[PDB]
Amino acid sequence: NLLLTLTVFGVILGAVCGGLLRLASPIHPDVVMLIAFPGDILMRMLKMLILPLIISSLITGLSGLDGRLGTRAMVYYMSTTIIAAVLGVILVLAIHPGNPSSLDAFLDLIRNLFPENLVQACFQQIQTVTKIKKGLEFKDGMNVLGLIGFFIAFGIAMGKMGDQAKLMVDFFNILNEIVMKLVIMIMWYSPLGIACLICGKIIAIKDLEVVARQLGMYMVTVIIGLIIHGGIFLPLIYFVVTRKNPFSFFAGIFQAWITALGTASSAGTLPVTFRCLEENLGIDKRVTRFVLPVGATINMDGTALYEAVAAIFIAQMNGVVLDGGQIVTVSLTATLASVGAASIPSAGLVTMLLILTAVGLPTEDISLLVAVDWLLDRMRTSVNVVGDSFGAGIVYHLSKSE
Amino acid sequence: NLLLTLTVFGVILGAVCGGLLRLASPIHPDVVMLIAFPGDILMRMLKMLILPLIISSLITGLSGLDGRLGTRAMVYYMSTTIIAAVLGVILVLAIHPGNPSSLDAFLDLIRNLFPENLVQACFQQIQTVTKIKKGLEFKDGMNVLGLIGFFIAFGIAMGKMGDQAKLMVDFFNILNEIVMKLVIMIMWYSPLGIACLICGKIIAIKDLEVVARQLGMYMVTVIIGLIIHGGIFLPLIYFVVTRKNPFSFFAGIFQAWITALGTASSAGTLPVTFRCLEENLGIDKRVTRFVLPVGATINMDGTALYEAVAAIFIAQMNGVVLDGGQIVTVSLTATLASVGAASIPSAGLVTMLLILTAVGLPTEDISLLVAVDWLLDRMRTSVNVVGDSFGAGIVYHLSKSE
Amino acid sequence: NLLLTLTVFGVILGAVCGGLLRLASPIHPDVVMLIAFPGDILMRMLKMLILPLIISSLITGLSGLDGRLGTRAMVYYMSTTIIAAVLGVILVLAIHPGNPSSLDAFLDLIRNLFPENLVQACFQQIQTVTKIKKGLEFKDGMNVLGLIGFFIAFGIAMGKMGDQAKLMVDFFNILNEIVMKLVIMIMWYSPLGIACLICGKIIAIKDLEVVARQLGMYMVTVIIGLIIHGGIFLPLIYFVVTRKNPFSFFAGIFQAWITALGTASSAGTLPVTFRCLEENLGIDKRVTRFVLPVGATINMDGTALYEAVAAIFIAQMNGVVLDGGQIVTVSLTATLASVGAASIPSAGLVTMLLILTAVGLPTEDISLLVAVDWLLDRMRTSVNVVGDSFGAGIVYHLSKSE
Ligand SMILES: COCC(CCO[C@H]1CC[C@@]2(C)C(=CC[C@H]3[C@@H]4C[C@@H]5O[C@]6(CC[C@@H](C)CO6)[C@@H](C)[C@@H]5[C@@]4(C)CC[C@@H]32)C1)COC
Ligand SMILES: COCC(CCO[C@H]1CC[C@@]2(C)C(=CC[C@H]3[C@@H]4C[C@@H]5O[C@]6(CC[C@@H](C)CO6)[C@@H](C)[C@@H]5[C@@]4(C)CC[C@@H]32)C1)COC
Ligand SMILES: COCC(CCO[C@H]1CC[C@@]2(C)C(=CC[C@H]3[C@@H]4C[C@@H]5O[C@]6(CC[C@@H](C)CO6)[C@@H](C)[C@@H]5[C@@]4(C)CC[C@@H]32)C1)COC
Ligand SMILES: CC(C)CCC[C@@H](C)[C@H]1CC[C@H]2[C@@H]3CC=C4C[C@@H](O)CC[C@]4(C)[C@H]3CC[C@]12C
Ligand SMILES: CC(C)CCC[C@@H](C)[C@H]1CC[C@H]2[C@@H]3CC=C4C[C@@H](O)CC[C@]4(C)[C@H]3CC[C@]12C
Ligand SMILES: CC(C)CCC[C@@H](C)[C@H]1CC[C@H]2[C@@H]3CC=C4C[C@@H](O)CC[C@]4(C)[C@H]3CC[C@]12C
Repeated sequence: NLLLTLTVFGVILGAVCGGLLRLASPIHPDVVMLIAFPGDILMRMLKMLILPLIISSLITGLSGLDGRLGTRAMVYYMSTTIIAAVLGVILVLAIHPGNPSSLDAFLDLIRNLFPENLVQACFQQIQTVTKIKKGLEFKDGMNVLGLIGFFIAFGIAMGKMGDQAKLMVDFFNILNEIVMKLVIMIMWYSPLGIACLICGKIIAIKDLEVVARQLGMYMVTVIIGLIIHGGIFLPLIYFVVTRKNPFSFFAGIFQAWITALGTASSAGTLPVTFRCLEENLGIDKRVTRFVLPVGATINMDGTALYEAVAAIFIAQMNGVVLDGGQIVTVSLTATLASVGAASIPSAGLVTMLLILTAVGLPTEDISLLVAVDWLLDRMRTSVNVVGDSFGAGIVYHLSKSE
Repeated sequence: NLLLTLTVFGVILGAVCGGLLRLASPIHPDVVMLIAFPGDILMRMLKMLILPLIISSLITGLSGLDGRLGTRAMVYYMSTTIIAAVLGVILVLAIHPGNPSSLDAFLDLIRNLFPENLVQACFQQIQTVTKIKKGLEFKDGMNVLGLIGFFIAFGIAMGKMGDQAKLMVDFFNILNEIVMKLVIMIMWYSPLGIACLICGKIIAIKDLEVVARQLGMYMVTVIIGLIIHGGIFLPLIYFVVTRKNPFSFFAGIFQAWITALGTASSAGTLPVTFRCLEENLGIDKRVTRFVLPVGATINMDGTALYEAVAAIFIAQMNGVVLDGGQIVTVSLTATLASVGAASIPSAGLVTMLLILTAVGLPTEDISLLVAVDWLLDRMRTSVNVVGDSFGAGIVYHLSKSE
Repeated sequence: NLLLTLTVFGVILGAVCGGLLRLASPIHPDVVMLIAFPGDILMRMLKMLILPLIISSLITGLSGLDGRLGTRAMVYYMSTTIIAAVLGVILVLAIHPGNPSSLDAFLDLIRNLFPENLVQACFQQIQTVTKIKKGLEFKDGMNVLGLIGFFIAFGIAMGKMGDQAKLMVDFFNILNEIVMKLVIMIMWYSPLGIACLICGKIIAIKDLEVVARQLGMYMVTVIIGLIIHGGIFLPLIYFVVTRKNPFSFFAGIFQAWITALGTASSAGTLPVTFRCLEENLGIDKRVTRFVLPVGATINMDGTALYEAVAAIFIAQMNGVVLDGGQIVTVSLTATLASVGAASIPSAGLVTMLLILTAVGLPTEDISLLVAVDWLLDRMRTSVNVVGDSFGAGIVYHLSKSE
């Protein structure tokens, strides 16, 4: 992919330039600002497509693209993704890769899920404050959960309406097309932006060793989680429901997992994994003809885990402890973000700002995660492919009523 | 109505549970919070449909559903409703059921009617402040009058456009359908919410007697106003315009008023009141074929009076004196709220938050009003039916040009 | 034009009433407030159509109404308008008609061009603050550049889509029609509003001589700029590109410039200037059949210059020095405002609030500018007509590939 290769070239460049300036001399604060600036603009542009993207995606999907076995597949996907995101959260909290009022927080979480006002939720959200007299107060920051929730309601309502809602459906389809064009164009400007951010981040970092160590630890944490979710959770769930050998199930797909790593894209891995389940496992083409394609765009357990660990890592590196609700916000958004990062084209950096915007984090340290995304990409892709295959086996096993 | 009966069952339950907990022991503040919480969410959900509801209703109505006699009917309706709402206001201020800078307030009222910005008006509104240097400042709280006003302008503008605006009209029709589905679904969750609110309200109340006394006084105040508007104002206006016996006019409709109480629904009272004016009064089927049906969804004088007295009662119980503008805001919103509470299905609790949101009141004490709405419902229904009948007589009398 | 004559009659009236009250006695502050009040409402109404107008105009234009020679015409127009607006800015700063952190300001300018959030930008915008620790902070005031920019992106994206975006295009066309009806209706209420504002402004002014002197100086400044742009810049550019006699080019059009002054409307001047270039200069009817009509609604160099000098004059009279970014905001909005004041019907007062809202100025002193707009209108009209003629010559000269 020209842009993936372009983004990595930009990273290297950005990195080399930052290193050169640092070893050359201590850069003036105003000049570091001007150095990282074209990265600020990359974020500002992407972050300004989040809201329209959330609204069009939710309403275009839940209406436009809505049997029993289909229900089974969706249940497996959502369940596995929530599992993956929760694993991510536990590991990033335990491992703590990033190195720097209980009921009330969850109470606010639940309030922010029903924003008193749609508009205001687009930029701010409710918080509890202690005065020992508690109050609600606004705090800046878009209510991602507030809006996602209400638009889910709205989309499910329209969807039920039927051809009566045709017009509004078509309008929102057009909107989604326009916003996706803009995301594509911005991600084309991304390589420069990422280069500038990395060059700036290096010039600011006080001890390369510490930051290098933290980022490496984050990568291992993402790695560990991909292994546990795919190597243990997926296979165990297979057995618990199928009572069959997960290794026997996995033995056949070896070619499929290989294509997964090889193509680094479920889309390109898709025809091989058709073959591997139809021929080797002998899964009914029906189940194979639905679970595989649907999963290729929504079942992204590896993506969700990466997105949760990354969000708490950025939190941690910024000396910010997330409250119980903020952690639930990460888990909820991480799952949605992965079903998006999978559907929306070149939306890898959009979704990560969505999760960070949702927890109210800096959103600048997103640059470090990019510097290493290219290594973690292979694994996370393969994890997503594996899950879809297990799902097809599970759906087929749970579909013997026939 | 399963839901009306459900809501009353919920009230009783809520009440019994609150009473039990109170007589059992003093509940911890955090636990009372968790008790009333599912009521907080009922409000948060309803209040989040106000804005879309205001926009779709105004634009779908003033465009989609827009002779001389028709003009006459609308004039009578709007006039009588404003009269009913003003009577409500005077009585609630005089009686004062709830028991706890002149020009500037009306000046702000007039400003808030033309919000400098549509978006900002969706969550905040202009106020005057004294520094002896006066200034305008924002104060949180959706500009209900700001938005209603501008959308009235917008809808009247589209309406005139004609079939040219077809598309935009159809789009907003679909929106209105979706938002009404959501209001219906939430009001289904209402019974639990109302029960929780009442249980909490009882646990907090310090002296049951005082609150019981206040709520009873509010009910009598609503009652008195229904009597004065229907028993005096309506009949007097009939004579002043018709110069005929209002008792002679009322004598025939007795059956109609009975059905009104019996069906507790103008809709179910509708065929009887057709009969009562066509047969007994001998009103021309033409006038009867328009005034009755149009009124059955817009002429709600009893509803407007209830909605104004309730709004100032909630104000009063909360030790808040309304300024001259806030009182005008209640009168204006109360009239619109009654034409809505009449059109929008199961919108009894939505409209009351609209009036409270408009005056910027607590919006939680709405629970007490629900506890007694079921008693006042009968009377207010009959008052609305009576007004429509008088209107048909007045329109027919004012339509002898023919 | 009944309304132009009405607006001037209102000015005279307003002025006479203000003068009478002032010579009669010192008016009470509350009564001056009530005097100017119906002007406040004129602004509040107009300013509340800016946002919808910006959105519908940008999306209806850049999509609905989008060869080489056509590209040439647009380049000439945009270039000449930016030149005109910059001349305006320099002159108003130099002459200083109105009589009362470098990089950071431009950095904010560039940020406000990519608002992190669409909604929030509709009412507020980013600023740098010094604590010696710099921060970004919100400051009230709609991000005109933020929204214009993003909608330009959105419209260009839809435009490319093609007939696929038909629906959304038609929807926004309808919206634009509705908003334009409202602007027309408000400008009908303008005469009273302007009269009230002028009556109030006179009653407040402490020294008529000083204010009279300042306004006269502003008029000369607008005059000087119209002369320099039309008398020097336009003709020079003609020669630089054509290497032909600008006087020989101008000699023929004399009749065209006359109609310009005579009709005080490029629209009415349009058939004469067709004649003057086709017959006298002998410009190919093709170029004449495009450059003239397109320019008659977008090439408004005289309008842009007026709008920049006016914006900085209102700034200056209000003892407000504009930062480097605010000046660029004026130049950018002034150009857009002139292409609008030209397209949108009776949008002379809307566009001036847009420029003032963009720089965050009082927006009330707009009354003085109206008091003298009628004199400056003749000249600015003729300047716009002249530019279109020069453009036709330049486009024809640059189009001899043929
Ligand atoms: C036979 O197969 C049938 C199948 C049916 C598909 O149904 C759709 C239902 C909604 C769903 C799951 C779909 C696609 C995009 C999904 C969205 C991506 C967006 O991303 C987010 C997060 C990140 C933001 C940047 C944007 O918004 C979410 C809120 C948004 C999202 C998760 C909302 C839900 C959407 C699929 C067809 O599948 C193609
Ligand atoms: C022959 O008969 C012809 C007749 C013509 C009807 O014309 C329509 C004109 C607008 C009007 C009066 C109508 C219905 C809903 C009315 C709305 C209910 C909403 O409620 C509110 C307040 C409460 C909020 C929760 C929502 O918004 C208002 C702002 C909204 C409202 C009052 C705006 C005005 C609307 C009727 C047909 O009648 C069916
Ligand atoms: C053969 O001829 C072809 C030609 C093609 C025309 O293409 C269109 C492209 C967009 C353009 C330049 C056009 C008309 C209105 C223009 C708008 C007026 C508005 O005014 C503003 C400022 C003032 C505000 C009050 C409203 O918004 C701008 C943001 C808005 C504006 C400048 C955005 C750009 C628009 C012409 C046809 O021409 C008729
Ligand atoms: C100010 C910017 C444009 C300077 C250049 C920065 C680099 C990193 C970026 C920014 C915009 C990018 C281009 C924008 C879009 C395209 C079209 C696509 O089909 C191939 C890649 C190509 C041609 C990109 C190559 C790299 C690019 C030039
Ligand atoms: C958490 C909630 C759901 C617990 C139950 C609370 C009670 C008061 C409410 C909430 C939702 C309600 C249900 C939602 C919708 C319907 C469908 C309708 O056609 C009949 C009533 C029925 C079946 C309602 C009965 C009462 C109900 C169960
Ligand atoms: C409160 C207002 C209405 C008082 C009058 C103020 C004056 C200055 C204004 C306000 C509204 C204006 C009218 C509104 C619209 C029209 C219709 C148009 O085809 C001719 C002019 C005419 C008839 C205007 C004449 C002047 C007018 C009466």
